[PDB]
Amino acid sequence: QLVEEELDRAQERLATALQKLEEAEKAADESERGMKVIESRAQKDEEKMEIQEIQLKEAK
Amino acid sequence: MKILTERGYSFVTTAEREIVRDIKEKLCYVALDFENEMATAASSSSLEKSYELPDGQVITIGNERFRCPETLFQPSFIGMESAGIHETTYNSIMKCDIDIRKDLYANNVLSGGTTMYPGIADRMQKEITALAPSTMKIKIIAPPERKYSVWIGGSILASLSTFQQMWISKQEYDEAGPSIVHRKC
Ligand SMILES: Nc1ncnc2c1ncn2[C@@H]1O[C@H](COP(=O)(O)OP(=O)(O)O)[C@@H](O)[C@H]1O
Repeated sequence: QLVEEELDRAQERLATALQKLEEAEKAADESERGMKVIESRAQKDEEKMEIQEIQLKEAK
Repeated sequence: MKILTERGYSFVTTAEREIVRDIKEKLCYVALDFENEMATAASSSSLEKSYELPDGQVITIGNERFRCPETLFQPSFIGMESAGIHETTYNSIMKCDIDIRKDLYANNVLSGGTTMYPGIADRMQKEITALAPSTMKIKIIAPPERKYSVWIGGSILASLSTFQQMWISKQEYDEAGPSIVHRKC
């Protein structure tokens, strides 16, 4: 019985492992979305900051 | 391209020349006072910006930012003997009749892409003001779209009704040869 019990127990544990992998990759997706939006925001903010600092430069 | 080698970056290809052109269009500006700007860049590091080549490999440049377009005002940096653009503008003015140069002093129109550096109008006005008499009103006219001024003016011209007789028709060419162009028009 050892054969089949290892078989089905490892199979259901492999199912749990693949579900954990799907959860992990969805976490990767959401983290990547946050990363991309935040880096785009950082880009816009930085370029605007540069425009404004050089504008103060010229103005003074 | 030549001044960036003293920081370690080496661009020799034509593609790399395009990369350096992009660096020039994005990071370079004209310093209102070149000497104290140089001393400031030497003292702090607040002028250093970073640029990312199209394979990663960020590069950071310091006083090159304003040493590149400074050549327009000191063409001796590239071994040329001419004078800066401010001085040739002033000379062209002082070569005109004394009655029109007061109205020329106040209508310096800037055009083309190389006049798009941040702070070029201020430096130009400072230099010409230092050269001209202390009574004239120096006005540098720098539109925000001066990179396409030639094309805009060309469309305005080609749209005028009184211009439709200034074309060089095919028949005039067939009569006169290619020399028609400068000989009459
Ligand atoms: N924003 C900018 N800042 C500095 N230099 C610029 C900028 N845009 C374009 N240039 C420079 O202008 C040149 C192209 O200008 P342009 O007026 O189109 O020349 P041309 O009329 O001869 O084609 C390029 O060599 C580039 O180095």
